[PDB]
Amino acid sequence: VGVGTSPFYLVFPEDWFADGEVIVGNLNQVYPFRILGDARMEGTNAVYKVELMGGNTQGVPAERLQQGERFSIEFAPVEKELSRKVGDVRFTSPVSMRNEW
Amino acid sequence: LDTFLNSFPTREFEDDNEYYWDVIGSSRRNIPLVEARDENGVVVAANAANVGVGTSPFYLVFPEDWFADGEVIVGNLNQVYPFRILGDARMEGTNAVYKVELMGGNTQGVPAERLQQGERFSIEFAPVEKELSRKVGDVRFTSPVSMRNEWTTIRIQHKVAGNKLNKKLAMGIPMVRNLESGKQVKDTANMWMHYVDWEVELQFDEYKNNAMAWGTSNRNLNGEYMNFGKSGNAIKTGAGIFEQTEVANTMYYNTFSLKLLEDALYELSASKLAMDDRLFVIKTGERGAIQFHKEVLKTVSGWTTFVLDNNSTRVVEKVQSRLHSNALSAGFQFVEYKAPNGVRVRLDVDPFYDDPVRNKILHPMGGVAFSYRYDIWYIGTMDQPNIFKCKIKGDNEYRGYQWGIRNPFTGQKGNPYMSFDEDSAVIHRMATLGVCVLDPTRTMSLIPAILQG
Amino acid sequence: GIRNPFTGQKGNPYMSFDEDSAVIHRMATLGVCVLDPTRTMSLIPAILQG
Amino acid sequence: MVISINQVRQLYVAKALKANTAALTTAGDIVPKADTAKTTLYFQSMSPAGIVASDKINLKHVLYAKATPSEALAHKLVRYSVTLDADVSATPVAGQNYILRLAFRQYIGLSEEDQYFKYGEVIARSGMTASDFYKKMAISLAKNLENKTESTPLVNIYLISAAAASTDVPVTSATKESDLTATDYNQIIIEETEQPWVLGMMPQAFIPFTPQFLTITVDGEDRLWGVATVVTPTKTVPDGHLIADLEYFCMGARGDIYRGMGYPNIIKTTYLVDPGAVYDVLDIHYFYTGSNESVQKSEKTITLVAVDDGSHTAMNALIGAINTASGLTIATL
Amino acid sequence: MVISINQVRQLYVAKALKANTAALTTAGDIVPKADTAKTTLYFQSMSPAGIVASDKINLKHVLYAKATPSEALAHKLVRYSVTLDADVSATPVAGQNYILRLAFRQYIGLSEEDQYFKYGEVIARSGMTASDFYKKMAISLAKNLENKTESTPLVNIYLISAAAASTDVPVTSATKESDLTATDYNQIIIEETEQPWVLGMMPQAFIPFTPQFLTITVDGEDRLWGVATVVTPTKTVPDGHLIADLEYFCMGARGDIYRGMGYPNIIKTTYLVDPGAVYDVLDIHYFYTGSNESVQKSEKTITLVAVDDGSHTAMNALIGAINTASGLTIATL
Amino acid sequence: MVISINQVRQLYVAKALQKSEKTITLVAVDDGSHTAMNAL
Amino acid sequence: MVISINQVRQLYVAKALKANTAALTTAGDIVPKADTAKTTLYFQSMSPAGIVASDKINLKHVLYAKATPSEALAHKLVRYSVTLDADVSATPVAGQNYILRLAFRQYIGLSEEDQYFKYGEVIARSGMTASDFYKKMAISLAKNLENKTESTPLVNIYLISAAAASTDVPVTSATKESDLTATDYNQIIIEETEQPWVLGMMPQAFIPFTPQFLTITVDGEDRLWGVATVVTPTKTVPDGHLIADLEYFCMGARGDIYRGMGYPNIIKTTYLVDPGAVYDVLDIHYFYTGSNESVQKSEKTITLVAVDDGSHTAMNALIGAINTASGLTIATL
Amino acid sequence: AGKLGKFQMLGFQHWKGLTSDNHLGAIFQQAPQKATNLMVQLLAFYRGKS
Amino acid sequence: AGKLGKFQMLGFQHWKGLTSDNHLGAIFQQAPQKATNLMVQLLAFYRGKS
Repeated sequence: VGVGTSPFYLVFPEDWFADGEVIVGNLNQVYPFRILGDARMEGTNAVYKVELMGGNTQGVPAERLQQGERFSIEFAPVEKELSRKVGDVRFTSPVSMRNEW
Repeated sequence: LDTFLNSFPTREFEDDNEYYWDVIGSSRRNIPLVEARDENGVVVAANAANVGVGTSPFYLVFPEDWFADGEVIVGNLNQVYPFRILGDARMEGTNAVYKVELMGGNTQGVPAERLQQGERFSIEFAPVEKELSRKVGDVRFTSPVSMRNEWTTIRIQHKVAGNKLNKKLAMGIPMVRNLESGKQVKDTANMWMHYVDWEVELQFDEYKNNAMAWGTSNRNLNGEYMNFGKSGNAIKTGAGIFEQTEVANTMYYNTFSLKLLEDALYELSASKLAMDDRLFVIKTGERGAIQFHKEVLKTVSGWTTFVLDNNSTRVVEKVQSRLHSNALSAGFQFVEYKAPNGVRVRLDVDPFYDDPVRNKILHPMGGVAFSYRYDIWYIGTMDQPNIFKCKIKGDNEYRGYQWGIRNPFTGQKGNPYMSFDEDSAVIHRMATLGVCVLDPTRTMSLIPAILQG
Repeated sequence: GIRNPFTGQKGNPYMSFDEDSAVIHRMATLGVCVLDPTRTMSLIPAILQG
Repeated sequence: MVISINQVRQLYVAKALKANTAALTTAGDIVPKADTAKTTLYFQSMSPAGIVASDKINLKHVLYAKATPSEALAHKLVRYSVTLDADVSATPVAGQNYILRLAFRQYIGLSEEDQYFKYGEVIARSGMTASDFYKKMAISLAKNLENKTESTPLVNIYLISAAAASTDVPVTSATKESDLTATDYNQIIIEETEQPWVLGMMPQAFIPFTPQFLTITVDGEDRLWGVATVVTPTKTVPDGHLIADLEYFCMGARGDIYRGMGYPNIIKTTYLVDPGAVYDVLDIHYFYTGSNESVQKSEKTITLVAVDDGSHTAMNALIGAINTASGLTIATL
Repeated sequence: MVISINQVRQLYVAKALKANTAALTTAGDIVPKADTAKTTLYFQSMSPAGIVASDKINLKHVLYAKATPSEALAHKLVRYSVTLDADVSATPVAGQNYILRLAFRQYIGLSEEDQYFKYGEVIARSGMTASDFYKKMAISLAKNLENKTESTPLVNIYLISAAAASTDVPVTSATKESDLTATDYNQIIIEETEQPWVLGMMPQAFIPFTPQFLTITVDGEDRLWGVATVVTPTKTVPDGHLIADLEYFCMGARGDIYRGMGYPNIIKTTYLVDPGAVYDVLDIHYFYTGSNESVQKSEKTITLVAVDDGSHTAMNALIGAINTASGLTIATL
Repeated sequence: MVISINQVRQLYVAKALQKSEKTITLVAVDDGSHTAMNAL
Repeated sequence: MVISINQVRQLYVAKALKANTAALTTAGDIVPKADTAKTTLYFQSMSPAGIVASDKINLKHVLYAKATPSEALAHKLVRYSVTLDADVSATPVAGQNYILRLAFRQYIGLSEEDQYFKYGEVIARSGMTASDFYKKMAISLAKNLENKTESTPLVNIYLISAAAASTDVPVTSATKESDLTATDYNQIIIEETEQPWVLGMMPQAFIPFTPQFLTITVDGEDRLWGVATVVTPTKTVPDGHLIADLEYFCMGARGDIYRGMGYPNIIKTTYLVDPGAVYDVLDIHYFYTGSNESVQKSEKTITLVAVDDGSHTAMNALIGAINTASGLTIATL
Repeated sequence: AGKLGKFQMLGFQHWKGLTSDNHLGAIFQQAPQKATNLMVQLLAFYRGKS
Repeated sequence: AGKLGKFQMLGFQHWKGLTSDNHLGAIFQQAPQKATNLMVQLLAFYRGKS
């Protein structure tokens, strides 16, 4: 898909990735992905626009863009000249349990 | 990962300028043969009678003028068929067609199979006569090369509505403070700025380390960077430790063998190392140390000549107990293999290889394929680090807020110099960084193929 | 933006715009006066007007 | 669930479309209101406590408006097809214990560091056919997984006979060798389970897994006795539990952020989404820009949901109305 | 050549127009790629080292996209027609030195305070005509301007004969009166010259001048002997050198700026334009606006330089492609 | 030689077929009529 | 490159052959100029800047003058045909690691003491034919040699289906088993590669290699599993990249030796060799001898190049002219 | 605005407004620093003094 | 033979015998010496600042 650094879309089940960040698939650098903008919302899903970094010029195997594939956050690389903002941070929360007599 | 990076030293530069170093190598050569020709210039085939019979003359053709007049040049069969350069080279455009003469008592000639493409020649000496000697010989030179590395820049931000200034939390469920390990810790903090003062730092250092190690190069071979910033200027990414190293001396296997490994490690040690100093310390994950064990066994299990007895091995040792007065334990693990030379393969298992978050590919034999991966990181000993992480002096990172009336990050409560009227605050953080591995060939890595492409 | 090349400040506590740039602004208010324009005679060539 | 916001998000349920604010009687009734110049657009909702109107959209400042169906939100349950690899042996090898290991990655914790393994053991015998092996193996897996008796097995197990290669055959700790009669069994299927959902505090999560095999001895080498190949899913968790948490969260931007904190001393909020129905969605993104020196933008989304009924009749009508009123041309899913 | 930028500029050569990303075999080839929704636009160019994609143009942040021909970039060479003012005398005065002074500005230095004067002198005789006078003036001018020892090609002197007022004949330091046979000469044209050009070192510059005449004594009174009338330019300076200096500069933004700084240790950029070809240009100006607080515009421009063949083909096709891809309505050349 | 830019200028050659401003420039050859540019 | 000189070597490109000094208009034209006496010989060449002439050859002091063909200067790429020796076994032997070692002598350095070893592995299984083995081995060789990660090209792996013993089915790290649907594969060809070249800084070099096999227990005895034999090469590296560096070196004799050294303060030499063409060559060696005590010779080399259409038409007419002009009888290759 | 010498390669250059490191590399003000405290000596077992 | 990094130009160059100055410019050991004390300021009467 990402032939000639063409852009495509990575649908997701939540909004966990920011603009300008590079997210990595299962191969973890063989195919780097750059977020082209903020996540558009399709219900609860977060649809991003992407493009391959890492000098890629042949694309990314369609077998590497199927359900269940895992993506993490690698970094947010920015130009050296006249650099506009990129990035975000994230949060969590606990759980609890019970007993009786 | 942070410990893995702190295992490397740091270099402090002066600016964000592409830099280069000098690469000086080796000298001794030997020249391939292009062609050999009869007394009449007719080229010798392979299925032909010998040539130079009766010290007859003939011509040797090479891709370079490397030999002089009156010198004795030898082929692959050193000193059995010696050739004498009895005449300067007559160049055919780039090839130096010499005329030669056999000069070792040879009478039967030289077979047409030793005068074929690829035949390698070195230089013996220029012999001359006792009296009335005329000039012979010459000398030769060489020149070195260089290499380069670049830098990169990263940015993080987080915006916060101004009402988060002194915004206490009910703490119905306890508040959490994510950690580097991955562990949560119940925290006692009412103000919520405590929980953004932590995540921006955390997410930012993670940005750095993940780029420092697992960054790739965005540049083409023409020199053009290929992803263009929103501003329009091109983004200039560097390359991480792994990418800089795996360009050389890296194998991709679908099956591990102590046969394969020792060949690799020995061939290298012969070409590069002394008899001593062939001690290799492989770094791997737990699944590899298992994989190592099982293969050392598969091998020793083939040592059908010897017999292994627990009197020396102790794979069945006596343990104290109460179910019996002669109660036995049973277990062992191979952790080394001294191959037939000073080559010695020790191991060092590091947790950085077993992390299942970073590593998503699963070895069908268990775990992550990244634990089935063997990395020798410092071949030999270099006077200066072959791997160092680069930083700039005084120009490292810049912080700044773009806020309106309230700054929850600081508790200002009043803005003389407003950025905007939207009652909100943003924090901006930008940092530059880079890393260099001077020699990618001074590091070995045996990698599973499923970690490839 | 995040840094000033003009004054050398690397950290911005009050950012103006998010793009990493810096623009200077300078203005003057000036005036000039002749009290009596009859006190100056001039001989201007005719090609310098119209 | 806690979704992310670009400065805000808001939801309005649309059970009926009435075309007039005078025709808004029952809750969920909605009507898209736009002037004749199509300069502004808003929605009048019949709240259970009366009537409310959505913020006003400057139609010059609409960024994206897309209607997404319900299928696009139904999580597909990852299946598997465990079989003996004919490379090694197309039949069980007697004397070898065919252990199978299910590897669960997102176990109670969030991370993949929080792993959990459930095993299954079958020692083979002479004449043991493949079907008989798959049978005893499925049984061992069930009796080890479903034997928790609390909530649900971590995975669902099924057999498939070559006669009906599409019909599944459930296998639980209550199932018996006698219950399984057919002999043309080809494979063991291991689908994942819809875990429990609780409006507000237990979101729609899952537990992903991979069947890791363990090695047996064929002619002379340790070898993985089977292959776990994914097949196309056949069951999708519906949207209902997904839209419902959306509303529970998107109704604290309009209503109260406190939901049950001071439990008796709290407000009752009436959520209009049935968590057991399928809902299409329609997100609109727009911003507000000031007059002078106040050209900063405030982006904000307005979500609209409508029950899908086979064909998406409810949402296509709502779309058509918003188009005739606002002048947009949102595409009918 | 250094130029002014609106914070960035890029250049991409359209040496051949393809229809897919799969036909970018040769370097210079290019295609415009746009969504079917027509929300973004970009160009896939084939680099010598492979393939690339220009930055993405959000078609709702497009400021202006205009195509420029080559005639509009070919500098038109200033001519000066020179004659005898019939007011003083329609013929030469038989004892007066007719000196001509060509004052030059922007000689080697950059400024107008860089002045430089070359002359041409003709002492006239009795039987002299206007034709003979113009001839001798041209020889005097050429021997001082069109010589082979002057470091710079200051001007180009010509002669016109009333028989053929359209044909101009050159005059060099080597030309001799025997080569000039016509007896009807009526003026002397004096053009500018294309100065030396050096990619990235010596930009395309010029040296303009004014023919300032000196006085003669006709009837005991100082009076000018001629008039320098500007005429319609006839020769031009093609744009090949401009486009190559633009490429040399615009390939230092998406590429190496240390073009040669440190000679053995460089990165050699492979520029794609032929300074001996005439290109026709297309400049698309657009910007990038961010989110809520980030409203400031990062303005951008990218240039596409294709080749011309008299007719403006190779850009009308490129234009048609961009127009059908992005919906933009760009004017053809 | 060096030019003045509106924050960037990037040129592509078609040899064969707060706001931050950006300009993209496409060139192509002329054959006397303006083909290869009205083809762009 | 740098070469060894017999006190000098000049190069002149012969792009077009003319018959007069007046016809020299384009920068590659050339004339062999001699006098009827046949006492001297020189070449009138057209340079980017005007005409030039070579040093004059005394036709009595010619030592040799031979024209080499383009074929002679193309480096043949040595290739092996790798098989499994039928003495050990004509088919794979299950459970054995069929390892293959490829040694590289002139790796990054230039010495034979700078070696580099890359490996290919295949573990065999029962029922494995020879074609399946070669397939798997070529695949494991590519993934280790023809990868997108190795700093340099090392080898070109191929496959040959015995049904078509001529066509060399190629293989790369992208190639997958399924892309190879034949069953009559009988050898793994391994051919050296053209290394990268840049004009005047990276001489045209090659990395030579030998395939070394490893042992396998077949019937209790460690034995080598294959046999590597060299076969007549079939791919040749033309001389374009070679003549080009020759020029680069031999043009600093006529001209500037400070090539690009002080980057902005340089003399930019324009070169006429296309590194994508195929030139014949014509080298002429001669000397100058003095008068009555300076009898010492000064041997001086001059060589000419001309593209090859396949039949050597350009150089044949070139020397046919030189022979009509100088009486010599160089042979028309 | 002409060539004074015969091999004069440079010309008087001029730009207006915002500059770039490209502007500075086009006027020869950006150069790569040579790391002098860094030197790769290719590794081998040198059997030449044997 | 071959390259080690992605952007590397130089290869090991070797020659034999007589070494002219074309050899010394081919191994990048020749450079034009920058005449520092020689510098021309172009002559003009500067009517600026007047």
